[PDB]
Amino acid sequence: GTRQKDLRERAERVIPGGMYGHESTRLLPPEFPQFFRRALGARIWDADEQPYIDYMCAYGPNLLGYRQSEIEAAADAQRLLGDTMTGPSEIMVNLAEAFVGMVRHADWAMFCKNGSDATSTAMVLARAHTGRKTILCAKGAYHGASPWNTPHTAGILASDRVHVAYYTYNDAQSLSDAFKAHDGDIAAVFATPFRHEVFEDQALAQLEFARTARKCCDETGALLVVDDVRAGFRVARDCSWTHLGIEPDLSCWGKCFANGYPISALLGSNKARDAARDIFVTGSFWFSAVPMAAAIETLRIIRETPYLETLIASGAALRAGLEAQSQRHGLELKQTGPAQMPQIFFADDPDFRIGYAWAAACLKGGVYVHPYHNMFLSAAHTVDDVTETLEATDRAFSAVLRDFASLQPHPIL
Amino acid sequence: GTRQKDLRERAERVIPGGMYGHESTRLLPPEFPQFFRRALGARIWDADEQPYIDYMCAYGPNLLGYRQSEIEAAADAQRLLGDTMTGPSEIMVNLAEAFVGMVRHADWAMFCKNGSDATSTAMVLARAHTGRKTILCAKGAYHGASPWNTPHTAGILASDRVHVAYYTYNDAQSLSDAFKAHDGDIAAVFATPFRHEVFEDQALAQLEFARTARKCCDETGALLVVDDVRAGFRVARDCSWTHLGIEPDLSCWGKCFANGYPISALLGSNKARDAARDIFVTGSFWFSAVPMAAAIETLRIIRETPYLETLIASGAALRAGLEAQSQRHGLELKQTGPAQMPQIFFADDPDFRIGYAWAAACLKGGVYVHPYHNMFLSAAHTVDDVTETLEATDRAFSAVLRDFASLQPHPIL
Ligand SMILES: *Cc1c(COP(=O)(O)O)cnc(C)c1O
Ligand SMILES: [Mg+2]
Ligand SMILES: [Mg+2]
Repeated sequence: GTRQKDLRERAERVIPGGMYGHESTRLLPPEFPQFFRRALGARIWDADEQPYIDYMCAYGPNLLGYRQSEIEAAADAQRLLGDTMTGPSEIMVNLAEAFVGMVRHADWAMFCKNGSDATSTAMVLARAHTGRKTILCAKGAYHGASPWNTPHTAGILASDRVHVAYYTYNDAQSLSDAFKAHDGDIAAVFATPFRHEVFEDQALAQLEFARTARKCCDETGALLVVDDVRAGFRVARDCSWTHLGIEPDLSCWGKCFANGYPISALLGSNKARDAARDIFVTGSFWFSAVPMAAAIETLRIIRETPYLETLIASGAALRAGLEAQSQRHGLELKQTGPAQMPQIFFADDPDFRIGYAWAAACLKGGVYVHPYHNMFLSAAHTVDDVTETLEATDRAFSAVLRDFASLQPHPIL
Repeated sequence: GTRQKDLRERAERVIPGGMYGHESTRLLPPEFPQFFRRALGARIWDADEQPYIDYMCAYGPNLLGYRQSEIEAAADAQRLLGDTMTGPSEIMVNLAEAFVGMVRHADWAMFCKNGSDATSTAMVLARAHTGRKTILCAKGAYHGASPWNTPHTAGILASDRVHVAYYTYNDAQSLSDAFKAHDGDIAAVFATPFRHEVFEDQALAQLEFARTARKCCDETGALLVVDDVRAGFRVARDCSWTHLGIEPDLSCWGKCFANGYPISALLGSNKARDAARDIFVTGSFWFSAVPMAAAIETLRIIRETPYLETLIASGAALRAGLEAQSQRHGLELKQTGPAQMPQIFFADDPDFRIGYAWAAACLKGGVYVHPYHNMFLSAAHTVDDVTETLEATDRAFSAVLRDFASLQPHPIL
């Protein structure tokens, strides 16, 4: 990787550590490229023009395929009109109508940039609404990288999160107890719609857990907040708890509802409308029309096409394939969570040395898979993509067995 | 008009209060349109296709003109390659090199979405760097709408800002005293490069204030942070304190350095590089290429063209024109701050009833000016635009004189 190497030398001079945040390759095998040149459909190309079938989907945003022609057409049409203007475009009204119409629990929407903006807004809203302090979150749940919730706490004060308290995800007793430990002071419960965290097996939400969240919120006046930034529109065409029959008061959305254009949302029921008006949240870029035009067209496609069934079928095929290959090579997998947003670990691999080696070996076959973070399917992944993926993964299992003696854990990890 | 009324009716249903944040027309005279259709150069068109010469410049981002063709071509070129991908584009390196090369105090850059992202990152970085808690800000200075700094505190806890302390802007003794009041506990000083706040006259930064900030930071090891999100690239082609001979440790940038594309930055010296690596900040959209391509082209135009001299000359002409005009009509204006980012109030107008009537009367003449928030000039405003503007302001001054006895203050204000 001549170009990659040049880019990494230069990057370290002018970017702290060469790169930062969730897309940094600091904790990945060294074979993983940091910098890319182009993307299309379900593929990315690194700086040295090596293609990869992309199972990160840009860490969520690529729902329908990179440079999907209908969304790029809608964005083009709005770009001729205006983007970041002295006021929002009229199409802000159309977007809020569309999004509110699709989400059964919601009567209103607010638009922002980052998913962290929507979760932070939900936190402040809930405190305004209830006049209480305590925000309940699941231990280890990722809701953004603000001082109140960032998972690494360099430069974070105890005071930044003194009124955040924790429960065990999928543990109805734990959540009940959390309500009583801060009796009378719960502003909100935040829940992701399933367990989707790094270095950990995924798990679907348990019905009893979700019901208890809704019932405790009901009995106390606390707001139920579903954080759908990650799973939104890959579980359902509505809030990801729709199939449990549990409606939140607020839901947070982002990543993929404009297929890569930067826009996030807070959706809320009429119960929370007054508090939403009382709080002050804004940003320079929150009223920009082009991301809103992309979102309108993405949401239309979500409503009008079998995008969801398509990307689930691709996910299921990959999962079945990997199960068969794992048995054949005698290397047991743990494929957890929904097949369309899979976590694919090795059984009995506590320092991840097997998973790391397998993921790196998949790069050589032109497949990008991730050894510690959940993956994603797009509606642009084809049957041929899955077939070619499985040829790469087959070779990767062989390469891991061939080298098995010499496998090492990642130093930094 | 008719379209505007329909949109406001529809907006109220699906958006809390029908709109929110800085771009809400809540506190403006009712003639101000909320929703727009298009923008080009120095003009915006509301939903009823009425054009205005725009002196808000989208509340800062429109530095070079809406849909500036060279920036749009650079954005097009990148859009054919890739935008939001599994990793950043190689052009992130080019951007960082360019921005670092232009900013004398800076050795590295980090990119995010919101200006609030950059200011929050600088806060967390300073705490990590120093191991101290206290952040010093000027009373009433706007640094974003995060829980630690948001100007309206519905849903905000005392604990959200218990380690933020305040000084009086442009009062060196006040700042020096705030250092001593938290002796050995100052992580950072934040300062905007001039006073630019709503409902208040603007004021340029005093040299002795800026030197005291630098010297107290030098003596204590606190980081000096200049918040250049609003003023950046309308004062200078570097950090807005360049002409005072004062270099900060960190500077925050946003709004206009990609001419409307959503991107913000934190620029830092090597002193702060280790802390920058230690903290965890990220966002789904922070590594998107197309705003970075727009930023590279905007920065080139900033370096290679007389854009700054152009918008300063336009601002200077408008200011001299309005001074002469107001005097002829027997009304005194208070035109404060740089001519290129002016606050234009009336003398002896404590409840803004005069300023509000005047601003409203300007709208009728195809001029968008703001009675409580600073305005902005773009390099796309021409001498003829200013000439046409002064014809409309003439009729506005006459309308104010005519209706003078019947002026009433804004209800909600
Ligand atoms: C607008 C502004 C910010 C915040 O930027 P957003 O993009 O709105 O989050 C920060 N500092 C100053 C001086 C500003 O004017
Ligand atoms: Mg609804
Ligand atoms: Mg420099």
